[PDB]
Amino acid sequence: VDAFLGTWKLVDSKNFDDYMKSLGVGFATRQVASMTKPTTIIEKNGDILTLKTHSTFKNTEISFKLGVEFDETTADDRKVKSIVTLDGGKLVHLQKWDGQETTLVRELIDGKLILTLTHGTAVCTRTYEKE
Ligand SMILES: CCCCCCCCCCCCCCCC(=O)O
Repeated sequence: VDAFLGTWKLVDSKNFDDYMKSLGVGFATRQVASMTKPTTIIEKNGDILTLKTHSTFKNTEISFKLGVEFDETTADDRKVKSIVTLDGGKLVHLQKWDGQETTLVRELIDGKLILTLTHGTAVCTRTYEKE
């Protein structure tokens, strides 16, 4: 988990609009989230991980323990049952609600942080640079 720690900034985004759309977000919000480049901060204290997402539009913060289910309310205002795990070197975040699911996967690939969001048939890829 240690190489994930620190400050990272958004450098490239692909297919965010289809993802948002598949989840049910409105056009007006979509406009706004597409011009925005967030800051992500990953910290640790013992066995508790903290995840901050900062932007000029919306801000979020969660704290958890790997492999333990927790309640979360997302940036688009969903209320879900979540669990985060380490699988083959990757940081896998599973969210469940109303009988449906979405995955958020983080990978370190040649100096960089790569995030891939999957919902239904839609798949989005986002890359971050270490600040
Ligand atoms: C998440 C950045 C703030 C903008 C929110 C736009 C509304 C869509 C919500 C999608 C939920 C997760 C998106 C995470 C984006 C990211 O971390 O790169």
